[PDB]
Amino acid sequence: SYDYVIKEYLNAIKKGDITIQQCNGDSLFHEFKNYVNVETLNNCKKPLVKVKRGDRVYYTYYGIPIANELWPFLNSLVRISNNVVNLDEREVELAKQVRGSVKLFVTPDCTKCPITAEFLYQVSQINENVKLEIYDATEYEEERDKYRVLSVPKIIFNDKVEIPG
Repeated sequence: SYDYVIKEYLNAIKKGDITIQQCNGDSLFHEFKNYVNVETLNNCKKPLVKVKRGDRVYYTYYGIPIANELWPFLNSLVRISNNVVNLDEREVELAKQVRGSVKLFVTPDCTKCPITAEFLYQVSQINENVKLEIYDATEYEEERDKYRVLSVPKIIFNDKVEIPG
């Protein structure tokens, strides 16, 4: 069960103002409500969760961040709520240069996906000019195919599908 880990990560950050907007993942997020503000959106055909602090949207995860995506997801909540980033100074400077849409496709059965999500969650913290969206490719199959995604993790920048040659 996820109750203990959710408490261990979120009980402290209770003093912050992290806000999660979600839909179709009620049974998971009902527990988060014990620690952070949770808004449940209406009329969703597929699940999603948006992470905000005030009016700022840090990212939207299309699917439900469970299995190996839960740890990075909880970590991002704590980092955002405490306004801390762990990327080194060079990565930070470099990350601040990016602009526009950044879409990361993942699936649960994916070893390198959590590593990439964690890295991008931190980039979304450092750079408000980036619009980060994460997609569970098994759930959002149309999006996966639109961007010609086969293996994951796969990052798409500025909605551009890069095709060799």
